[PDB]
Amino acid sequence: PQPLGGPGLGVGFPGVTPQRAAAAGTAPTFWNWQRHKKQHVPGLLEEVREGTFEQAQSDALLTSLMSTKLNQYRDKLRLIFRQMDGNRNSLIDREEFIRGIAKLRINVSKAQVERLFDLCDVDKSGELDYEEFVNRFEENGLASAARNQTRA
Amino acid sequence: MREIVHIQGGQCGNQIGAKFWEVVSDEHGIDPTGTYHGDSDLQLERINVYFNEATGGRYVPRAILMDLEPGTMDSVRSGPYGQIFRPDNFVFGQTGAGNNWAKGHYTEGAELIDSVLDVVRKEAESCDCLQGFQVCHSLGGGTGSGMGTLLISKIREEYPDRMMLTFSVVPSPKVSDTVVEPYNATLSVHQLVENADECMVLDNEALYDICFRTLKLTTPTFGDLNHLISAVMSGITCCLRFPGQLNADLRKLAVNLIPFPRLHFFMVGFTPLTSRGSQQYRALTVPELTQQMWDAKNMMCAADPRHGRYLTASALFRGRMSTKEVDEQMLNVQNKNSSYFVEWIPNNVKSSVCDIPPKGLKMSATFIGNSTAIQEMFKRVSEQFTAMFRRKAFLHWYTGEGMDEMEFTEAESNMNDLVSEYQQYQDASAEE
Amino acid sequence: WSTQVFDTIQGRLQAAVDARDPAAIESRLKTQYDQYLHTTNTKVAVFR
Amino acid sequence: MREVISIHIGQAGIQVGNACWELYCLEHGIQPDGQMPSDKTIGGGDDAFNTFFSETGAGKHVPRCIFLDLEPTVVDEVRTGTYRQLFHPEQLISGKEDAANNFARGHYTIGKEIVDLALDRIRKLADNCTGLQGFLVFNAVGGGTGSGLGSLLLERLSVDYGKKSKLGFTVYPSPQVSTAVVEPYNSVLSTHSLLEHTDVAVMLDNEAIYDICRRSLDIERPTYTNLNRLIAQVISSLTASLRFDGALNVDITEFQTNLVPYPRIHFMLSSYAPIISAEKAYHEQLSVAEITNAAFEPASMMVKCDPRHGKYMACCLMYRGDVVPKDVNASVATIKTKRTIQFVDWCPTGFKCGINYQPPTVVPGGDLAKVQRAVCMISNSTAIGEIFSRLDHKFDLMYAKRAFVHWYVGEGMEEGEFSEAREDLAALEKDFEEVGAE
Amino acid sequence: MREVISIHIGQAGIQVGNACWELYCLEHGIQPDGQMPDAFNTFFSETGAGKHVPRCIFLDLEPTVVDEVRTGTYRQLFHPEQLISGKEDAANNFARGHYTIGKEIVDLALDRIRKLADNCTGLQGFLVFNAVGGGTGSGLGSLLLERLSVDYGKKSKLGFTVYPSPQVSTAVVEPYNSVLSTHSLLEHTDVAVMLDNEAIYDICRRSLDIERPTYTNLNRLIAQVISSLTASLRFDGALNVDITEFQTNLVPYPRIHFMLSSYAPIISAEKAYHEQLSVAEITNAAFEPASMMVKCDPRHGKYMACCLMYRGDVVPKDVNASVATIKTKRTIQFVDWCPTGFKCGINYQPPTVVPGGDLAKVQRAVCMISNSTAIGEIFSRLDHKFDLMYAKRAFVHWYVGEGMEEGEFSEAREDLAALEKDFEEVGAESAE
Amino acid sequence: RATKQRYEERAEMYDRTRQQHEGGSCIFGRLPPFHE
Ligand SMILES: Nc1nc2c(ncn2[C@@H]2O[C@H](COP(=O)(O)OP(=O)(O)OP(=O)(O)O)[C@@H](O)[C@H]2O)c(=O)[nH]1
Ligand SMILES: Nc1nc2c(ncn2[C@@H]2O[C@H](COP(=O)(O)OP(=O)(O)OP(=O)(O)O)[C@@H](O)[C@H]2O)c(=O)[nH]1
Ligand SMILES: Nc1nc2c(ncn2[C@@H]2O[C@H](COP(=O)(O)OP(=O)(O)O)[C@@H](O)[C@H]2O)c(=O)[nH]1
Ligand SMILES: [Mg+2]
Ligand SMILES: [Mg+2]
Repeated sequence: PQPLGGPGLGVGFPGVTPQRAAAAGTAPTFWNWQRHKKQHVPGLLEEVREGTFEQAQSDALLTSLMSTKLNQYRDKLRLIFRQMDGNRNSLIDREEFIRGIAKLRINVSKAQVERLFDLCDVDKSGELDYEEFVNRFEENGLASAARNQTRA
Repeated sequence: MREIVHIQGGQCGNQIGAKFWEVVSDEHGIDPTGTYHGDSDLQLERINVYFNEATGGRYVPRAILMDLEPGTMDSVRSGPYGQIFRPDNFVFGQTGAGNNWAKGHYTEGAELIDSVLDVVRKEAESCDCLQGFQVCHSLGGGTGSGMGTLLISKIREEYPDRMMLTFSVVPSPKVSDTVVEPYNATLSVHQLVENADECMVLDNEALYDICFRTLKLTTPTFGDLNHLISAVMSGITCCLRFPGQLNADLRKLAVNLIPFPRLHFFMVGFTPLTSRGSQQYRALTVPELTQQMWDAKNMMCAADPRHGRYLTASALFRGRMSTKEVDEQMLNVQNKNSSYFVEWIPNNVKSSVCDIPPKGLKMSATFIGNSTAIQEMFKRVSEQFTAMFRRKAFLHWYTGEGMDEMEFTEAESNMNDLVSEYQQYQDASAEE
Repeated sequence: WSTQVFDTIQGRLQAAVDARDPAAIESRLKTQYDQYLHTTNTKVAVFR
Repeated sequence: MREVISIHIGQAGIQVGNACWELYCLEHGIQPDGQMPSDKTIGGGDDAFNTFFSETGAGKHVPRCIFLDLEPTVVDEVRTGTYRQLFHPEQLISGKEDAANNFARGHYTIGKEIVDLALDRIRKLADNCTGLQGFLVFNAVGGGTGSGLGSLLLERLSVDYGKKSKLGFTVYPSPQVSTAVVEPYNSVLSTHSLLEHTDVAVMLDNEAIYDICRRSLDIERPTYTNLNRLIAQVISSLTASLRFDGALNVDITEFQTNLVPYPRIHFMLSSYAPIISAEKAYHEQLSVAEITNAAFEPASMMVKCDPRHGKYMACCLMYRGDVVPKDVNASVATIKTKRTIQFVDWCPTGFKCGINYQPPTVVPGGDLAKVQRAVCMISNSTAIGEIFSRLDHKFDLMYAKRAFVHWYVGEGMEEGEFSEAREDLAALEKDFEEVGAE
Repeated sequence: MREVISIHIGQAGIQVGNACWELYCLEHGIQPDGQMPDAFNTFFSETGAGKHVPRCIFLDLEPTVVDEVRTGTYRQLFHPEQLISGKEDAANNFARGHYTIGKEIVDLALDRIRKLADNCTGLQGFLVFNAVGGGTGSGLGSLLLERLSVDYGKKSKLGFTVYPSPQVSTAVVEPYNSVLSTHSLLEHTDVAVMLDNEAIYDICRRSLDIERPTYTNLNRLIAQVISSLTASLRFDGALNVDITEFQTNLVPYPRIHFMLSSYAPIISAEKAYHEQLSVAEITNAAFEPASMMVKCDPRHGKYMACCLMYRGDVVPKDVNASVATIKTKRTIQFVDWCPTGFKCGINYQPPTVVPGGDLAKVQRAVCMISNSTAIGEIFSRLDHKFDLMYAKRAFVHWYVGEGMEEGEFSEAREDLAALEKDFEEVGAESAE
Repeated sequence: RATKQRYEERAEMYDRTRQQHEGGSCIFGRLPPFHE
């Protein structure tokens, strides 16, 4: 006999009901509550907006961040090139470059990655080489000095 | 018709007492808004013991809510069943005790205990006849210990003929959550043996062993401990709120458990605690509730009941149940192992039957144990205090608020007198 | 049991083993193994 | 409202605060513009940002910080950086000439004029706050401005704002690698200034952070920007409990009541447990016992002294994110049984645990990866006596020939109180020995 | 939970290690990325881990074979901390792997052992995979085995060492490395299993019609032997053979712990359909000398203890019939002091096939691990190679210069001559 | 309320993602947090 009829709302007995009150619960609601959107690098732009000073600053800051990330070991640039080629060829494709940037975990938009790939592709072969990669990501290359050179 | 006034104190007592108001409001049918929606007429039988009246059928608890930091009353009010408390009872400080007994008892407590007592005197004068004051707090804390025991001293002078239940948590011997816990524990007990009428000792690392091994909970969160505590504090009062065959009020459990005014420390237990997956595997019966009651791994105190003889004991059975089976089982547990019970008290164990079981189960029981084995918990706290006080460690944070070092001397002289008094009655024979 | 059975048979066993000098064992095992390898070299498979 | 004021003195202080407030803007969602975007349907998140940001007008949040320096070349980088709009234009305080590694200029000659403007901005920020909890002072011991102006500022804050706690995060001179010659002179003079004025001190060693970045973030060419980023994780996790609710809240007054036994011993250590890089992380969740063990390892500790020599007088653990109260007790219990770490005989139970509910955040492009659990451990130990006697030897062999003294005595400072700072440091070395002795 | 930690040392250890974990992941359905294929499923896949990490360690002083695993198809299954590399290889020298350059890595290797031992709940044994012809397999293998006996007791050590072929070898100092390594396997390894490359070639050439086999073809069926012997722990069956069942029934004496191996149904894809593969004829083909993984004739010696482990749909009725047909043959000879000479284990899971592998899908298989006195035939040939090379004392200045002394050569040789005497004494019979 | 509920629900989902029998635990391990 249950003279106290009904399961009721709120917590009940230990081993009978969960800790959470039945008034507020019984559903996996807040397991992924973040309270804030992911914050980008302040210099980057989601859209392209080419031909502008803000785009020049975004490209310069992105290349400087990439250079500082890839020039930490003595041979981190070669190691990252090896980890990013993927298809065992010595060249790097668009999807492999995208996957490498995602592995480096910099929150960069797809169009901005494509723009960086286009500036890296000096010979316009549709495919980066080791020379193009290292020339863009030297430790104090001209694309890194473009961060200092804002007035152009 | 007789009412119990609940006081919760500090960060520890607020979250512990919040879960107590989680379970009683559901077990009496109060929804989070404050109205009534249960379909049982026994829920509305004795609501006055823990709920007041309001317009439109609203029932608000007799709770005075206390801490020196306003952070916890943001957390208490935000959850479910947090809107049922009156905001006038949300008396809060600004600075915070910060795990210092001196700040809670002397400086920041005396500036706040005047406004707190006005809330308590409001609730005492409102109801018909006080059964007693129930307090849930901490001993190693700063607000539940420093200013919690300040309220106990103040409210004992104003109401000296009333009961006093203290569900106070104690530091663990294995791992301590605060470095200055032995200072705050030893100062609290000296202020608590003279004032508090009876006391229930809780320990977190006894509850961790309960959660891991009885509830099969691999990663027990901080509030699952409170729900085990909340069921006992609801189970301590089952005879008051509901009819039964034998009724045991707070004073009835006082007279049957403390033989002497200074031996008022209990270790408390909780019987029908099986895992969720074992609800069909465990066959519930009166021998099964009795067997898990006296098991030493079931006790919510860190002290081992097999080390010291049980002075007295009490059982609060709930549910439609046979009075002969308990009465045969209580004789059986006393006569199977007589070495764990003191010889000069016949009938160590008191039994009370409430015929209305809790929600979801048809039989339940709550165990109160007045054992001399609780001196082992007091001796471990004593050993910590003597090791620290000899070299005056962490003492400038206590003498800064006016508590001289002479106050710490009698905090130990009544501490070691407890374990001396608990040792003698254990060693006491029927003759001498 | 020990003295009547186990000590006696272990004495016989250790006496025969100590009589056996090890170089004879390596010579005999080398000859047998070389015979097996010669058969499995010049013959299409060995079957039990 | 629980709310603190962070002062950053000198080049090292203002460069840490550039990275310290960078993480504070990202936890509370404050943009570099200074405006908080509307999120879901909430009336207000006032208790979250009020500890660091004051709501001004409509949707504008300004920090409760003072960036004061005698040189303008390090404060104008903030004024032209990404956060040019966030700060109040007069909270950033510049000077004409720097102290230039001179403790005499920062205390007597040129630091006297600029300290008057500091208290004017402190009094205005103290008036804005309802309940102030404590001043978090960030400075460099080895620099002229940080040691000099920091000594004058903390003396003024003690007289005006009595008994309010002062948590000192001081960059301290390193045993082997250091960037300046007269650092042992500037280190010994400010020690007497911060012995009795600040209440909790956290020693930060630059070579110790170099060792941590080399073996945890696997970078052997770090930058001070990388160094100050995981300094920011230490301070943010330390005051994480004021910002966000948790099971075991630990406030600033909770720190000084548990982490110092005696008034003259308050020099602490620092360690941040899960430090995994962006690429190395993949999907790696670490156990609570693993990160607790990694916190107490001597290699993962942020001041250059070995805890194996000294005795842990007091210790606290700030846990963040999805950590339960049980496994922290299981983690502590095996630390007590681990004999390679030792506690003093007069502190048999010496742990404090603070569990906050907010998982730590990561800056974009930062080296640290997104982790759901973290331990920030600051502990008091007698191993600081190795630190203070290390540059005591450096100062003793320098003062004997009286080299680099004509600069100090020329700028108003007297000859005789070099020995006052040395005898005060001598008494501090004796204090650590007799307290830790069994 | 029952578990075994495996250790793969050297070139041959982790090339088998690539093959064994290829078969291990396919048996349990584990994908190459490590994850076995509504709100909980999102939680279980990204924030938590449904990933299963192997309990193995891949250590070698030469990085080229280690980074092949780091850059291969199984780069995500293994922890990056789990695979251990080095600067310079031991370079076909027991002296370098045991004294000079194996000493620096063996301290790092035991740290990852300690992390794998703490991760498990209950440990049962240790698998060691190495080659006794190479310096890293012999030197670092002996160094790791010597240290594993110190820190860990009551935990068995299983050895699968690829011993050199009598005819063909890929090295010239091959007799020196195996003699010195043999003294370590007698002293520190609980169970060691001989493996001979030339015998695997003959199995691949004849019964599996591969004219041009490589090491990838060899390791695919050596992994079949290793996976079958520990398969009773992973899967259930009618009769189980645990890792402690294996010791207690195949070592009559502590020094004799050398066992052969055999896999019965080595049949290609084309030949499978015409072949009738019942329990009666695979066991007859299990004892076939052409089907043994060690190039030795078992008819030279006599079996002491033999364990027949079965996979697939095998009833216990016909494995007993296969026992009786073997015991009545005059070519298969048992020693007189072991009447009950067989242990039969049945596992219900049929043997999985590697995709692209040479072996076909069969529903019955026998993994025959037998203790025989024909191991002394193997060690006698390897001894005569050692005696000719040590008479001129060639290839000794490499060993003497890198830490070892001259006396270790005669000491390890003297232990092997005892083993030659030990088989001739134990295998002796009592007649009339 | 959202922060505390997130903490409680993540604790509950840790409880449910432990005590899960993979069946191939002889040679595989989930991860140290689930092997605590
Ligand atoms: N950790 C850390 N330390 C720094 C940083 N910047 C400077 N330092 C320390 O500062 C010391 C040099 O003194 P500074 O702080 O630059 O001098 P100052 O405080 O500006 O005093 P003046 O130069 O006279 O104005 C060096 O030894 C560094 O250890 C930083 O960004 N991070
Ligand atoms: N079955 C099998 N045996 C192999 C394989 N690779 C090497 N071996 C054995 O290894 C022996 C050669 O010695 P290694 O194992 O290569 O020596 P190592 O492990 O490189 O040790 P170091 O030379 O000191 O670096 C040969 O005789 C083979 O029997 C393999 O892939 N499969
Ligand atoms: N069982 C239980 N124990 C708690 C709870 N909250 C705090 N504690 C314990 O209380 C001690 C700390 O209390 P504290 O916050 O310092 O109390 P205060 O100083 O009065 O605010 C710790 O040992 C905790 O284990 C709770 O909700 N349940
Ligand atoms: Mg400067
Ligand atoms: Mg090799």
